[PDB]
Amino acid sequence: NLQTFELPTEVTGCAADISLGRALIQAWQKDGIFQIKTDSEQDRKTQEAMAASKQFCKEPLTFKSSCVSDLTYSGYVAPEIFTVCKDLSVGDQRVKAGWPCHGPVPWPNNTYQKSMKTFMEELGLAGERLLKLTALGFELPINTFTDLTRDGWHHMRVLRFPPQTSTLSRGIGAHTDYGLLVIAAQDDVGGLYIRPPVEGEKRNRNWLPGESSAGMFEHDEPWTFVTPTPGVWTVFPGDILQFMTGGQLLSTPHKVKLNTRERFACAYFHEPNFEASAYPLFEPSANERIHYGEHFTNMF
Ligand code: NI
Repeated sequence: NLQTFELPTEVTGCAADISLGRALIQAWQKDGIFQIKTDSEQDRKTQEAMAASKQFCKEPLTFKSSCVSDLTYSGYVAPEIFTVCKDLSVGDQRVKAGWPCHGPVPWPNNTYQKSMKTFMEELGLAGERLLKLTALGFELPINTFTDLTRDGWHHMRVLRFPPQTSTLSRGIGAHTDYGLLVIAAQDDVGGLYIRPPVEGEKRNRNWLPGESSAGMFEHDEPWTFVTPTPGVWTVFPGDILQFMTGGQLLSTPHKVKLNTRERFACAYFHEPNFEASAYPLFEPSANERIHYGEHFTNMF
């Protein structure tokens, strides 16, 4: 199986947290992913969001397509995805000033708004502790990553996957997410596969042109099946972790396969500020940076 840890309530940076930080990096560098055990109030929010996600998907398509905005990438698309970005009314200057991807979220209904908003503030805390723990394992100052994520561009991909309807069973091709770290959630259906770090396997750097990671290693072994187990969130690093860590963490490649049954899932992104420039940690004299504002607009 894959390891299962329980984060503290607050990461103060003590001997126990730093040990957990080492336990995290190790699990990432061996298995490419691990699980964090949710409590009762974390599993309640996770299921209530999946609940609001399940009712929305069975609504008529003619309604779902209305949940779109020409100001944000938020809203519905046809798997059928509902992305939730930072919710900024047209009263917010960033939306007025015409900042790209800034604007309100076309929620289907307010009970979908509340259930998804409360889920996503909890994932933001688990991500902040994970970002504090990662720095402690690399012997970095505990606030190294969390300094970038103040009012960070956290967003989500509320996912539903159809059952296998043709003789093709592809739901999503091999890819690596483009953020700092991803926090996935999932029901009992199952269908998520990830690729661990393979020794000596060249990994393209997806934040650079001409070095895309998409579709790569898709048909080549191995691909760890991420089992549906009760009350856990799986955590794996994104492209911006790999860039900052200088490859000492690999952006976990993942792909989805369609099951016999309907599959609902989640995909939270704990990201830097939209005005934040990620930097390589172990090469200070290197002038390469990723500005998440243009990065997010580009990958979408
Ligand atoms: Ni992904």
